[PDB]
Amino acid sequence: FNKDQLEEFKEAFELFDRVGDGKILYSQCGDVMRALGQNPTNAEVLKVLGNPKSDELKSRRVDFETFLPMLQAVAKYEDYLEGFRVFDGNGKVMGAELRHVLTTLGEKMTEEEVETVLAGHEDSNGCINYEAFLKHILS
Amino acid sequence: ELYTKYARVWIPDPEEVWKSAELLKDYKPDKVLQLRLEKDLEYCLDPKELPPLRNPDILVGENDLTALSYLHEPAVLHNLKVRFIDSKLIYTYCGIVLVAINPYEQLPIYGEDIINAYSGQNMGDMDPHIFAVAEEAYKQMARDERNQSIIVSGESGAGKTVSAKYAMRYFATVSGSANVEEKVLASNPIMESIGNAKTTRNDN
Amino acid sequence: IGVLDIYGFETFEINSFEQFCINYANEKLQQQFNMHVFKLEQEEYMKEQIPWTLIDFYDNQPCINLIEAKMG
Amino acid sequence: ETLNATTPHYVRCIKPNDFKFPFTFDEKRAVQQLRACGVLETIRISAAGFPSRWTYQEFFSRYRVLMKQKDVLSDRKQTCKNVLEKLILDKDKYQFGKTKIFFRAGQVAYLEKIRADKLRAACIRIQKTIRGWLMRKKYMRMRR
Ligand SMILES: Nc1ncnc2c1ncn2[C@@H]1O[C@H](COP(=O)(O)OP(=O)(O)NP(=O)(O)O)[C@@H](O)[C@H]1O
Ligand SMILES: [Mg+2]
Repeated sequence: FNKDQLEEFKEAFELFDRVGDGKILYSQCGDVMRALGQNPTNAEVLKVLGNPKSDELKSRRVDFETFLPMLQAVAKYEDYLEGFRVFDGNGKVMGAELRHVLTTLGEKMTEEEVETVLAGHEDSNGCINYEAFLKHILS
Repeated sequence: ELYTKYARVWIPDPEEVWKSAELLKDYKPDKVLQLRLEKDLEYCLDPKELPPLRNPDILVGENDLTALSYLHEPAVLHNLKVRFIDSKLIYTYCGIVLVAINPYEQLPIYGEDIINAYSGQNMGDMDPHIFAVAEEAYKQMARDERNQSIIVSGESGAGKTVSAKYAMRYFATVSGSANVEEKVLASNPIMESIGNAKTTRNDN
Repeated sequence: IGVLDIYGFETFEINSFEQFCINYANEKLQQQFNMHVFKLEQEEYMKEQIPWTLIDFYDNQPCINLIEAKMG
Repeated sequence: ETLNATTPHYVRCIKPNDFKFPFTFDEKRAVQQLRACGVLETIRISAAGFPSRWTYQEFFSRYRVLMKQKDVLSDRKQTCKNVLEKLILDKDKYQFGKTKIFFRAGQVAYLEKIRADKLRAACIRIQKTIRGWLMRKKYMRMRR
């Protein structure tokens, strides 16, 4: 990353700073990485964060300089398509089924996140074009 | 191997013959298992046995115990315990055998509408019930003149007489009628008087 | 069609001639069961055209010959 | 002689508790009676052999997720014969019947395990992608 990227990232970082001390929480580090185009797992985020404890995750604040090595480390379609075809073979996916699997398996997300990403993507049958949804969420 | 972290195993327990435990650290060949209980335990792996692995939950509760992938005492006892306590089903196939658990309670399942529902249906079609054995015997007798038997085994008080009673009630209903079933049930008091005894474990 | 009500296998802290006869009757019934189930499995393996050799019989005949043979 | 003349059907009755409480169950009573009724030895004798049996139709319906789209034929039976030999190493561990697949005891739970672990990995990867998009949208808001 060059100076310009670091400056834009620091500015965004400060925009996510809700206390004015130039810092974010550990729990925001992943959010910033994802906000910058990365798609790390929560496990990967905790690993680059150093597997923080609950207390520091909820109250310890870190500035851009400590976040930066983690962003660097994280930085350093057909598989995604087959992954979606797991839940298919008419090129569709049930909205109920995608909602169920995203809210009930793996590292379960909230219903509101799933509603937000799925809003406008299911048709009248309750089918999602997964190639279009995948391209959209990867753009 | 099959014994990974977040596997589940049955471990022996004094007060219920087996209890569930989750394998809290994956096993490698040797003497240790870190186990977690619904708390925290370590269990000696000793001559040798691995603890009996646990079936995936899609299999648990199915109508036929041989549908289970791991077949062993605690998985069988668990499937019967869940079907009986949670479902309040009292009948379960094991292979050819029908297992029947005494509820000590009356149940609606012996109604003549259900008698009709079972008639003409093969064992695959419907959830197990004593009528599903009676109907099989009846149609085996129809196919081929060979006589058919029904054999009922268990410690006294397990309900063998009531099972026979509903078995012949099935025949009386499906054939129609000649007041056999009344006479047969009226004979039971004398055969129980001349033929039954108190025993150390069990009366009648 | 015939219905047989019979006692099952029996074990107490003390076991005696009654329990010995009951357990021998139950060994006989369990043999006839195992051999019927084995017959039905050989039929189902014919139905699916699978070689018979894969299924082995489990035979309690040595305990019956222990109880009822001459010099039993 | 009376029974061997005849074709039997078996019922086993078990008595879940001594005190006749309605719909209560006692594991230490029942293990005794399942032992005395020979249910447990019947099950032990079935655990050797091929206790678990699957129709090719229902097997394929259940485990399409394991199959790569390269190797899904429109003939299910040959697809299954191709796939199971990849998924399970030992041909001894299963037999291809005419209409049904026969498994030894372990194998169906192993297939359920590998299915669940694959589906977990796919779920996690997709949901991290979704979370990443939603944080990128929230970053666009944070600039705006
Ligand atoms: N399927 C069933 N539905 C309802 N009650 C049942 C059932 N099976 C058994 N019972 C009850 O179990 C108790 C004893 O059953 P029963 O068939 O009379 O056994 P029994 O008289 O002790 N014959 P035995 O077991 O040889 O001593 C009674 O309270 C029955 O109501
Ligand atoms: Mg009674």
